[PDB]
Amino acid sequence: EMFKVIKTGKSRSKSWKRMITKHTFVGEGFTRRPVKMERIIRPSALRQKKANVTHPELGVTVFLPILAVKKNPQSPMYTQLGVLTKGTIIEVNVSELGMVTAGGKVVWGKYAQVTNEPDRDGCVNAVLLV
Amino acid sequence: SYKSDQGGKRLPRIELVEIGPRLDFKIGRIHTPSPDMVTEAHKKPKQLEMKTKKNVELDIMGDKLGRIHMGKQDLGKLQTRKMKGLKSKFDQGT
Amino acid sequence: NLPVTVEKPIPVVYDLGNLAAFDSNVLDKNDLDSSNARREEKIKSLTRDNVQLLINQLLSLPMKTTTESVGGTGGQSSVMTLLQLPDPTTDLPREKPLPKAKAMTKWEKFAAKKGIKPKERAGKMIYDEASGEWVPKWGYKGANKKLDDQWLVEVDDKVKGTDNELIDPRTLNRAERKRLVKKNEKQQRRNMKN
Amino acid sequence: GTGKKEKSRRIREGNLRVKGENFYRDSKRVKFLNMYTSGKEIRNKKGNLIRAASFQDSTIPDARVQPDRRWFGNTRVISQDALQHFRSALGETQKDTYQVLLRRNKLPMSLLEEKDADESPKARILDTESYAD
Amino acid sequence: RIWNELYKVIDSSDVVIHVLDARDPLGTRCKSVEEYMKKETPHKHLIYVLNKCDLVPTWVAAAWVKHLSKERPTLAFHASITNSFGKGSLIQLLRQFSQLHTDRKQISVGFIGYPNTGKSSIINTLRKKKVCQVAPIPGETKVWQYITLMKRIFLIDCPGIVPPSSKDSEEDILFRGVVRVEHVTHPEQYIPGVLKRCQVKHLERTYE
Ligand SMILES: Nc1nc2c(ncn2[C@@H]2O[C@H](COP(=O)(O)OP(=O)(O)O)[C@@H](O)[C@H]2O)c(=O)[nH]1
Ligand SMILES: [K+]
Ligand SMILES: [Mg+2]
Repeated sequence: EMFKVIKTGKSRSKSWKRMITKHTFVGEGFTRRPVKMERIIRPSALRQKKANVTHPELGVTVFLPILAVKKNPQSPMYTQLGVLTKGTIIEVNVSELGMVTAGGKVVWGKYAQVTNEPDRDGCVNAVLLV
Repeated sequence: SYKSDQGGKRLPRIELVEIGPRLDFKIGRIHTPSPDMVTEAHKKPKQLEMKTKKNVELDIMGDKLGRIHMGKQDLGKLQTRKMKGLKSKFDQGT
Repeated sequence: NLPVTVEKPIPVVYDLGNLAAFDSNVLDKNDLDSSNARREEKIKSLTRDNVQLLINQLLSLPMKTTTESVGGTGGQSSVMTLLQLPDPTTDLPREKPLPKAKAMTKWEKFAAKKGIKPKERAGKMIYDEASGEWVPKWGYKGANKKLDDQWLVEVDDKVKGTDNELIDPRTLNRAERKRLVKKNEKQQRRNMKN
Repeated sequence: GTGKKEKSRRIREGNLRVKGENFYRDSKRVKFLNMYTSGKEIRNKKGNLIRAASFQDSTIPDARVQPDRRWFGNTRVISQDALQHFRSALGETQKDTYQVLLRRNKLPMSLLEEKDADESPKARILDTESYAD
Repeated sequence: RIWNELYKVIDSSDVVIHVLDARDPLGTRCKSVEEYMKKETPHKHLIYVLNKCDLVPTWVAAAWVKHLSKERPTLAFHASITNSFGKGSLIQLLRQFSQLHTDRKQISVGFIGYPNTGKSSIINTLRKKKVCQVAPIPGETKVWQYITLMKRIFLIDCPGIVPPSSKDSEEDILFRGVVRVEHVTHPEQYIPGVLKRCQVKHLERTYE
């Protein structure tokens, strides 16, 4: 389900390239690998940068940028590929929520859990882990 | 320390008061280390400092930057295309 | 209102990391000999001049200020202003040589040859499916020792035909576990000898 | 030529070696170049799957997230001194045309991009007076 | 199709070379793509190559290099397999980029710009071989093409792009060498633009 076989060659005889069918977070400074050595394909339309995060406190939802993918429960391979499916733990930028630690430090990064299927509804929904 | 009234409020006048002990050492005997032992004792780790890389800098905002160098572009060694409309031999109305 | 500016024919050099000042000027033994009554005053005056120059440099150093309150980690409070000392210039011998690198072990060389990347070490908890609990995979109350406390074990048919038929399977597993651990210790000792 | 044999070549320069490893390719090279012919499934006479195609295994994983107090902590914090430093520095940067950005630092840019503006936005009139009024 | 190819080459390129015509560089600039690169992909390095520098006087090329260098690193160029100018400068600049990205095992340099500005010609010049098809007719390059320059440096040929604008007229598009003249309806109405853009003595010397 996760991968789609991509056939190559004039008569479609080769089948080594794989395309990820789910939504991904590729991180900052992403450059595509050269096409001759590109086995894993993560197309640009399925790449996400921001998520709708709901805070259990005060019951508000904000559109926050994605910092990292922490844990995809399906596999650490999907974690390192950045696959965003239901239940994935992500790191989110919480700067606009105005959180302060007990020591006076400003919180600007926390964890959230993805609660929907972005391949089905076209967006990332997550609940903040507090 | 005291107010100096001549170096402002930022530079005071210093004075000293002896505490002790006052000692007078006469140099009796010496036992110097070997040069290889000296080098071994003065080896620095270098594991903790960032390595120096050419044309790579870290700016005030924390961005890693690289500098490139164009070199000299001497346009006097380029021959422009000798187009027909630049030739006085095809002059009209003369 | 005595001055704070000290004149010297040869400039004093400074090591502000170690808070030291070195002056290499001409010192006359007539005024520093034990037969002189002004030797202590002479030494005090020269030390006073050198300390004055050192203090001028230290107060010319850049300063760090903070805004955090007291009671937190850090040791610098908002009302305090500290000096930023540069790295020490004077080179002094160390008390011990630098830690040499550990040589690559047999396992590490095998992993380099066979392309084995080191594991993630996410945690030590595993899900035991027959129950509904997250339990440690090793250690105190670890899941590697559940067979010793298991209420009932079926005796494997391969144990028939041997003299080990009558022994407790839990005892056999404990002996196998200890054998593996001692073998791991022996391998570590061998890597240490190499 | 006995010196052109594989055994003799190895001694000049046991279970770990792979097929195709020769004078021109080592093991890592062999597996990287076999990537181009890798991705097919294997079936026998009766049609049972000896081996699935790469990245095409159909076993359903048991996808769980364990309870852990690391999920509920802060991951990035920034001090007030660091905020003041970066807020002052953003503005004193002078771009050179011959410097290129190799890597961007990770910062709370919404906190840092705060500029004094001469004018305020217009007020919202729909709060005091609706369309129906 | 063309814009899909362009975004593919940008996504694959560590370095992007914008090829400009030395006769009308501001006319051949793609400002929108420069903006998009500076906004969405700031880690990709964008430079100017001013091609066809043999078609303008020496001081015109020098002044254009000076004014474009205030914005981006600019290199004057004359593309030719046998008799070129700037080949060594461009190659050593790409070597510097590779040494900066020594962490990557290889880098890719994508060539973008207007049609017929000479992107395939520059690639052929760097290779010293006709590896990319060259023609004065627009749309000669239809898909991207990988060319290995060195083991660590790849070059990506791209089809030409024309960013849409409202101020630019069909006359301006035509005089930028973008359209096929054989498919335009009445070219006599565009001839006065030729008379406006060309010197009279130069025209009368060209056509006797
Ligand atoms: N005079 C001159 N003509 C050039 C130069 N570079 C390219 N050309 C010509 O311009 C035309 C278009 O070249 P091409 O490489 O196909 O441009 P592309 O569409 O950007 O790939 C060709 O006929 C080239 O011969 C140059 O430096 N000087
Ligand atoms: K062309
Ligand atoms: Mg072309």
